[PDB]
Amino acid sequence: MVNNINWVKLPVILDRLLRHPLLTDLNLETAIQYTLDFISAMGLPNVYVDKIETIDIKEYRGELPCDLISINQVRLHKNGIALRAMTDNFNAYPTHGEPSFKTQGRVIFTSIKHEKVDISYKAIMLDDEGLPLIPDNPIFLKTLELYIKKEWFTILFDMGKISPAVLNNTQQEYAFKAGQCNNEFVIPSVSEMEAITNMWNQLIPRVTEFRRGFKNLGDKEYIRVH
Amino acid sequence: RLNNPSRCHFGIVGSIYNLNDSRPFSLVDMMKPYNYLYDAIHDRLNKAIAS
Repeated sequence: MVNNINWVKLPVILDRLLRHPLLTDLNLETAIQYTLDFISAMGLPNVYVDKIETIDIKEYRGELPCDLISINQVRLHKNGIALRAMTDNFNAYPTHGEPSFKTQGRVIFTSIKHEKVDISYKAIMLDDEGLPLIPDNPIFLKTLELYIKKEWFTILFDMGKISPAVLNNTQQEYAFKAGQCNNEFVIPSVSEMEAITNMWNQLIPRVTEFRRGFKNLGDKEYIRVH
Repeated sequence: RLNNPSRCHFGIVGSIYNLNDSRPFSLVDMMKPYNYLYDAIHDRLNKAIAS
């Protein structure tokens, strides 16, 4: 992402929607739900807050933080060696290796019995209220506004209170801005294309960046003169 | 030596295979760049064979 994510409260999206006199029955409560549907459906990893927590595994199980949304990596605390993924069907089960993890709910399922693990994860940024906080990006803000205008107009079109030409314009305009908003958040900055440059140009290919926290991923590869 | 009393040495005889008072640019030294590059390209070959 080229621009920085400056945070603003959710009611800044309601100044923009209630400029439209057909969207004047909108609420904070409706703006809360349609934001989280929009934040999810875009899947932009720049909208989330990166956190790291150390949890302790009791017997192939550990309790996961409350704010966790997606795990970046799980690693061991004493080694720093990262855990990949549990493909075993019979993991902590005895009959009569490379460590792994698996997460379903608020429980993580590891391959190690009694160990502390660091979990680097993503959460949602909150307010003084326990409410979501959105980027002030006028591309993000415009297409979140067009998201809610397209969900409200879809209800109104089912009711028969909106022209099919009106909904077709809103469905088209949200469809353009959703790609512009995707490209706004995905396309790297100059400082991220340098780390992409160093990963791409490697005379001796570095193929074990998952073992670290992808720390040396964008590091530059140097060759001695001889 | 028959005429110089100060001219002597030890048993140690040898030579540097150098050029004009410099440090020797050996045969391995001039082939070591291309051996290091052979090791890098055959690394890409082995990961392409594997995948």
